[PDB]
Parts: sequence; C-alpha cells; structure tokens
Amino acid sequence: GRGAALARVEFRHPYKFRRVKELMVAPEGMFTGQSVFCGQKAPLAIGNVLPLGQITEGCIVCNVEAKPGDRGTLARASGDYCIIISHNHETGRTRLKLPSGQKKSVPSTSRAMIGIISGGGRIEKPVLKAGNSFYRFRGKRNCWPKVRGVARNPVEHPHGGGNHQHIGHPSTVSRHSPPGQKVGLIAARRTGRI
Amino acid sequence: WRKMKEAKDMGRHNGVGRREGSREARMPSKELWMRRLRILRRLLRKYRADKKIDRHVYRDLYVRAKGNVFRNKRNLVEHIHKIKNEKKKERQLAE
Amino acid sequence: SCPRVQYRRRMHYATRGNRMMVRTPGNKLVMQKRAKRSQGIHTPWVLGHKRLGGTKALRHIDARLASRHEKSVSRAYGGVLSHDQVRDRVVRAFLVEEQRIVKQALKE
Amino acid sequence: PREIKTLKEFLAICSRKDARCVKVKHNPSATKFKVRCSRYLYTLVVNDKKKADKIERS
Amino acid sequence: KFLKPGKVVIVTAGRYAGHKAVIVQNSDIATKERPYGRALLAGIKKYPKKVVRGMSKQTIARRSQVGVFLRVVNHKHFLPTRYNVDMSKELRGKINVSDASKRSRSKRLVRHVFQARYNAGSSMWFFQRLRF
Amino acid sequence: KRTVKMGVMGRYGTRYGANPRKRAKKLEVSQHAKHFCSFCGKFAFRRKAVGIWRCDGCSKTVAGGAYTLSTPNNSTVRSTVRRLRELAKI
Amino acid sequence: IKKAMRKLYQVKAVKVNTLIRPDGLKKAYIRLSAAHDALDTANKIGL
RNA sequence: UACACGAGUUGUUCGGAAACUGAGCACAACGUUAUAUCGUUUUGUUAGGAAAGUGAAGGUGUGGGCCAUAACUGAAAAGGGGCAACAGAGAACCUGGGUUAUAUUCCAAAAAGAAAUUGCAUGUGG
RNA sequence: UUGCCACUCAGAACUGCUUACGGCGGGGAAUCCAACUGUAUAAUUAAAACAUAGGUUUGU
RNA sequence: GUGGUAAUGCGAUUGCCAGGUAACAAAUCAAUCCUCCCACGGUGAGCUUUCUUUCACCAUAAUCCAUCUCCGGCUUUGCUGGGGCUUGGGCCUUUUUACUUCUCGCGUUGUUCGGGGGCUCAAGAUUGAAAAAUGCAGCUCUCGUACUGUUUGUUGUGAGUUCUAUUAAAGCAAAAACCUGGGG
Ligand SMILES: [Mg+2]
Ligand SMILES: [Mg+2]
Ligand SMILES: [Mg+2]
Ligand SMILES: [Mg+2]
Ligand SMILES: [Mg+2]
Ligand SMILES: [Mg+2]
Ligand SMILES: [Mg+2]
Ligand SMILES: [Mg+2]
Repeated sequence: GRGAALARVEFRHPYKFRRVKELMVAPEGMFTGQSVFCGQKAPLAIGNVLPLGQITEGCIVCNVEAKPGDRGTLARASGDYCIIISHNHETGRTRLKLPSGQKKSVPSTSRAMIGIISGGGRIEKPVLKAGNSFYRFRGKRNCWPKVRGVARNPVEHPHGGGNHQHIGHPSTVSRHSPPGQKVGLIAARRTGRI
Repeated sequence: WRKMKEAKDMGRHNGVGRREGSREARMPSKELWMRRLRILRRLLRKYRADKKIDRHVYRDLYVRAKGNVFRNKRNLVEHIHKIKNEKKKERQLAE
Repeated sequence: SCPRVQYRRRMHYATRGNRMMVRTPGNKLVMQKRAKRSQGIHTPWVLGHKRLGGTKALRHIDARLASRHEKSVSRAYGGVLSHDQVRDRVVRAFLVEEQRIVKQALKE
Repeated sequence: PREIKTLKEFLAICSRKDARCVKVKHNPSATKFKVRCSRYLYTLVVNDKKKADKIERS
Repeated sequence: KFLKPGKVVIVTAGRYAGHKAVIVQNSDIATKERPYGRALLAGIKKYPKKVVRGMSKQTIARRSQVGVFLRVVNHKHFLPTRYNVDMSKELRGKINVSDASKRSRSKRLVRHVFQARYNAGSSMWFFQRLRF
Repeated sequence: KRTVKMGVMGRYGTRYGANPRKRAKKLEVSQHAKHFCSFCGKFAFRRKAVGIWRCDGCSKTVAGGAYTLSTPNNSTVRSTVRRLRELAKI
Repeated sequence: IKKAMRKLYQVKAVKVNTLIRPDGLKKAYIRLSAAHDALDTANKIGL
C-alpha cells in the first residue's frame, strides 16, 4: 500500500547492548549496506539525516520533519521531496519548499533525509484496467469503486435524484457547511477548467 | 482393447476422421520439441567425450539445437560429419 | 479392485499441512501424513539468504533432540554463517582495525 | 529394532537384565536370534552351525 | 618478502577461522600431498582470558593458558599482517617438525613458549581475540 | 519479428486504447529491463517490487525509481549532493 | 480408578480405559495385570 | 430412521486443551457519562509505583570445618493481564488380528507386535 | 554398426459409405447505445444503468 | 573436546545478544511414491456346440542399520583409509577462458566460472533389522493336520521434490516453541 520502498535501517542502541532496528522510508539510490549517518555532525551524503538547519541551502531533502522530533512527516511519499530555500539563523528557522509549491518555514533543528523518496514516477504508468485499481486499494483502505453521488438516490447523497443525472444546486459547497452536506467542491475558491 | 493395442502400435492408428482434438492437443507441440531437443543435447554431450573439438564445434552448434535447424538426431550427425572432415581435411592439405 | 482412501486422522482438509498414499502389508492401501520438510539452516536473510552446508533441515522434533553437530560446522559463527560470510567477516574485522590504529593514532 | 553385528557385544547385550524373552527363530537361508529387551529387540542373524551352539545356552 | 617465518597471520577459512597464528615454516610446492603453498603454522586454540586483577591466584593460571595447534595451512587461507613474534625461526623453527610422533612433543614446545611469552610482556596483541 | 508495432503490450490486444497502451508500454518495457549496477559492473538489476531493484550478480538491493532504476531527477539530485559536499567543503 | 480398584478389590490394574457413555455415566474397562484373573473377581464381586 | 426392550462410543502418541500468534476482542486501570453495562486498550496498556525466572550470606545431621537440603531475604531485568484458528502455526504410532454395533482407541506375556516419546528416578561411560 | 526397448505423424494402393453413437459455432451486411472483462432490481426489469480505465476540478 | 590445505568430520550442561527454523501466493519441467497399463513368470476360478485362454491374485508399516566390495590384499595375521549407490544442488581444493569465447536449461542466462579429486545437501534407491510364524491365499490330505508359490520388471498419468518465471501503483501473514552461534 505504498509506492516508496521502506529501508530497514539498524542502529546500535546507545544505552543498552542491543541493536535497535529502525524502519525508514528509503531515499532513492539508498542500497543495502550503505552505512547511513543520522546525527548532528553527520555528513550530507544521499540518505543521511543530518539536521535541517545544518544542511546547506538550495539542497534537496526528503522525509523532512516539521516539529523537532516527530520523526519525519513531510516530503515522504514516493518521489516527493523538499528544497531548502532560506535559513534564518537569527530566528533559527529554515524555509523549505514543500512538494506542493506551498513553501513553509520550519525550525532549523528538524531532521531530514538527503535525496528523493524511492518509487518516483509511480503515478505516470496508467492503470489501463479496473483490476489494477482493485489491487492498488486492497493494500490501501476501502474506497473503491467511487459511485458518483449524482447516480445515487436522494436519500444517500445531496446530488442524487431526478429523472436526469444532474447536480440540482451548485456543486461548490460552503466551507462552513455541515457534514453530510459538505459534499462536492468544498469551499472551491477557483472553479473549473483553467 | 489389446486387440486394438496390438493393431495400433505397428499400424492402423487413427485417421482423418478419427481425430477429434487438435494435433497440438493429441501429440503436443511443446513436447515434440522438448524430447527432440533433449536428444540433440544428449547427443552433443556424448560428443564431448572423444568426438570433435567440442569448444567451437559444440557451442557453435549447441545453439543450433535450440534454433530448429536440426530436425532429428540423424539430421544432426551428417552436419557434424560435413564439418569433421574439413576439420581433418584442412588439417590434411596443410603443408 | 481400486480402493479409495480416507483422511485417517480428524483433519479432513487438503491444506499444505496434511499432504498424505501407501500400500500396506495387509494390502489395505491407506494414506498417512508426511512431515512438512522444512527448509534447512540458512544464513541471515539480509546476507544473501542461502542454505548452510554441513547442516540439516531437521524439524522441531528432530532438531530438539539430535546432536548439535548436525546443525553447525566447527567454525566461528558456524551454523549461522557460511564460510563465505566468515572469511569476509574476518578480514573486515581486521583490515578495519589495521586501517584504524594507524589512522586513529597518527597524532603525536 | 537393532541388529547386533557382533558375537561379543550381542552376547553382552543379549545376556543383560531386561531379557523379556529370547525367541529362537528358524527361517530359510539363516537362523535369527531375537532377544527382547525392554525397548528394542536386538537380532543376531547368522549363517553357520553356531546357531545350535548358542541356542542351548546363551 | 610477505610470509616470512615468525610472522603472525590470521587463520582464515578453517576450524580455527578467526584465530591469530604465527608462521613457523612456509613452503612453495609439494608433489602430491600439498599442491598448495604449505606454510606450516602454530597458533592459538585457547586464548588466555583477560587477567581479572581480582583473585590473583591459580585461577589466573587456569585463565591465562595458551592452547596451541600446528597445521600446514594453504596460503589462500591466511591473512598476513604487519606484526611478528620473532619466535626463533632458526632456533625453534626446526625443533618443531611435523612428522608423526612429533606433533605430540613438538606441539608442546611452541605451546611451552606461548606459556611464558604471554606471562611476560612481548606482544599484548597476538594474545587478544579477533572480535568478529 | 512478431508484433510489429505494439510490443510488450501485445498482452492486451484491442483493449485499453492505443495511447494508454503506448504510455504504459514505455514504462512496462523498462521495469522488466535489466539495468546496470555501478557495483558489480554487469547489467543485473531486476525490479523485485515497485521502487525496489535487486542485483543477483551483485547481491545488493538498490532502492528507487518506480519503473526505472534512477528517476532522471535523482540523476540531478545525486550530483547536487556532492556538488554541495565537495565544493561546499573545498 | 486404579487406586480405587486396589483399595477396593485388592487386584492390580494396568490399562484403565474410560468413556462417558451417552447417559452421562462414565464406564471403565480395567485390565487386571494378567496376574489377577478377572473371572475370579466377577465371581468374588458377585457379577 | 417407526414402537419396545437391551446394548453400544475404550487413546502417553489421533482431534482439542494444557502451550502459538491473525483479523479482532476488551478485563483492569483511566477517562467520560445524571447513568452505564460507554470509550480507549499488541503496528503493545496506565499521570503511569502493574512481576521470583536466578544468584546468595546466613540457618541446619554430625568426630569445628568436611559435605546438604531448606528457610526467609532479595540480582539485574520497561513496556498489566487475557482471550480469539477442530482448515493458519503446532502436534511423541505404526502395521497384523480376535465387535451384533467402537478401534491408528481393543489384543497380555512365544504383550499380535514394533516403535517414538515426556516426567521422575536408580545406576555402567567420562 | 547392426544389436534390443517406441506409438505419432506421412504417403501408397486395397476395399465401400456418399446412409450411420455421442459430443460439437449458423453465417454475412448494416444502424443505434455502451469503449472493454466486470457488477447489479434474492421473489416479474441484466439494460443503453453502476463500475471502470482515462480526463478535469476542489479542499488540504 | 579433538581431526582434515579447505569445503567440513567427530566426541559426552544453567542467564544477554545476534541470527535461523517455524515461514508461504500459482506457474512450467525431471526420478521415488502410489494409481493404471504392458511384458513377465507363477496360483484360484471362469469360458467351451464351438474358438480360446479371459479375469482375479502375486502384499512389505512406522522406526531403524550400513552403504556388501570394486580396492588395499581376491580372505597369510590383513593393514595404508572399511570410501563408495546415482542425478539435481551448494561449495572446496588443484591446475585454466582474451583470437570472445564459453557453461547452459523445454525456458526467459551464467561466466570475466573451463576439466581432475573432494566436502557436504535433500530427495531416492539399496542391503539389513522390523519381516514372516504376519497377510493374500491355494493346496496333499483329511476348526484340528501338514506343507509345496511367496516374483519382479516396463509404460503413462498423477500428487510432493525440483528451479524462494509471470500479473503486479498486487511482491504474495504473524508468533510461540524450537535451533545454532557470539559473549561463557
Ligand atoms: Mg438530502
Ligand atoms: Mg443542496
Ligand atoms: Mg526458510
Ligand atoms: Mg425409536
Ligand atoms: Mg467496559
Ligand atoms: Mg521465509
Ligand atoms: Mg520423460
Ligand atoms: Mg521470530
């Protein structure tokens, strides 16, 4: 249920004598036996997790984390990544550009892998059949197939009903609209083909 | 049954009107190749014991077992006889 | 006279666990379970998952009682590691301490 | 069941304390010595007149 | 030049697979019983365990022994190193022959040396354990 | 020379339209294609799972690329790393 | 059941097979060690 | 296959449990609720102090220690228990035969035999 | 170098049905609709409906 | 604990860590197994105006022991080692393949390994024990009574073994117990 490869990375447990085992999303290029470094003074090879305010600027970082410690949230689906834009050493916060254009500011002590998440280019191979969409979501959750609400009865959906399959009222619904009504284009601020 | 089994090993087998399934279903196509290719390899490993050079007169021809150019075990042995001679004739005319 | 047979035990299902058909000295042809022949002792899955030589594929009962030398060679890391994955582990355990104590100590 | 490949070790393990019975056997082409210990039966099959010898006493 | 006698190696690929062992007699080519390079060598099957510094007693003897083997190991089963022991390739390197009835007493002298040469401070490395 | 125009996609025949078959053919021909491993040297990478490439001859698993080995923006990323390591050190 | 036999009928018991009949009543078969004849107990116990 | 009476189901090893985990369940705690029979609950619980598995000095027959059981302490050790699979995992037995009806279940001592196996024991091997 | 352990096909004449278990596509030309396999009104509706891949949009 | 250059052989134990087994979808393909057939040879009953031989039976369980000798040496008194069964593997040692060679499988591939010996591995056969007094059964005679036979070879199909291809934006459970090792 994920296009990105998960790399099983083992570290040593700093305190006990074990070898703690860590499951991480794999930056593209990272292979079995690469000796990954994830600390403060870590080098910046393609896969290391050196801190975000210590990575050079204009660099390419995946698996960045918003809060300092949440263990990686952002830029973590396949092929996705963030570009570091600006450091503000007076504030101590880095402004990285999320893989949606929406560029935000995070603290300069967050951690971040170096590279692109594996499995890039998944979304470009077309499915060609309903059966290859069956097996995609059977590892993911249970939302397939999508019955159009306009093909439903006017008891089960706000669009359903009529002698023709038409949305009776404008599809763009309010941001404030109650759930069960907030269906269609939610708070659509720009509508339709550009 | 053994009256037919006696009369169906030497001759009087099925005919154009006794067949009911395709020839690739009666006598498979994938196993008349298989056997006929085991034989062209069971014969070339026989001929690395003491037969011809077996480096470039075996594997020049090991891929001709699987290239459908020999259509029988016999059909193979004249082709190595056509080449073994000038493999010892070019080794004869040499001055 | 072609007898058919039964699942003698109480499990009458054809799971990969049962897999039972032998003739009997009383000619009462009847079928018996097999053992599920386990894959043998292997190297770690990470390190090129391969069967170890000098080791048997004994089941939980054969393994729990047979001798210890039926499941391990007399090397170091025998029965967990193959000679390939020992000999490479001894030079890497030594070529590293060599490149260390010369390069961790070059500061007079 | 084990088959004693010995005349010394057999006469040792055959003269042990378990000795549930010693069933003298006559079969074609051999003569077989079934000692019944508590957990095995140890056989000593032989092709010689030594059968009738170690039959009287053993 | 590389495999001189008295030079310590690591016995790779054998029963003693990670042990440190010193070459005492190398060879080049034998006829039928050693087509391989034939460096006979004595080495450690029993490392002297760490001196506890606690109950200094006969237990320090029972835990500072050096058990010794002698094998003519092929050269592709060693790993030569930088070190030496200087264990008399010309004095001891000949009274340790390998023929039958010798591996009984010849083995107990290169053992009889490692007895004292560890009890004395000579190498302090050859008698550690190659941790792998 | 079987199947003169649409190749690997002969599995489908008339179905799925020409261009979806052709857009998916470019990506179906590469995931089955063996790639080169700067490790062993010889072409050995197969695609044991999406974004996962294994080299039997090399016995090591590189990660990355859904239908190729290295997405051609990792090709730029992989350099910018050392670009921003070496020149950013020396 | 073995202990009880020996405590009630001073005979040895080797194999005591039991079964809860389709009456809720537990039957018991009892081998008498081949040294206490069973036909000499049913005649004693009065079976 | 009705009615009546009488009988009939035999296991160290077969199935199940004792003894695995799965989807999942939810006792405790905790929270919430007028109220709970509510919710959280193994990809590890709980504002959260959740446990004898071991090692020991000392106690004890007796020529003060030879030797030995035992008490009662208490050595580190994070992540409370617990269910849920008669098709997953696991699981030490095979033939021969003498019931009106049971048998891998029964057979008694020329066990009709032959095995495997668990527990505790005495003892030959170091 | 001709010894022993193979029923498959090919051809020949020979004869005789132009009469022969069982099992076993009618085909072609078009128009319309849906692209397709798929699902679906258990007990009157299997469709041209749903799904679908694809396309786009919106929110984040 | 001790042997073999080495694959790895052999001998009689209590807590951490690391592995391993459990533990894996379906495919295609080659021997055991069993089913069936055929050629066998042997037994019983069937057909017979005829014509001929049709059909039945011929069995080997779990668990074990060791590869008999080819050979040292054809058994002196018997060593140097009691190794071997083969075909699929994985390796080991020793000598090589560069003029593109080569090794492959029915098959999508292996080398940058090619032969000679060895080390194991799991199928699997084999002798031996179980094991013939069993069992099937006919019999000469009269549940008694005895003994005469206690036979393997071929094919074909199959279930597992074999090789952790192919659909994969599908990559095709987990755990105990158990096992081995490092430290002990
Ligand atoms: Mg409404
Ligand atoms: Mg509305
Ligand atoms: Mg396995
Ligand atoms: Mg009734
Ligand atoms: Mg509750
Ligand atoms: Mg596995
Ligand atoms: Mg065949
Ligand atoms: Mg586990």
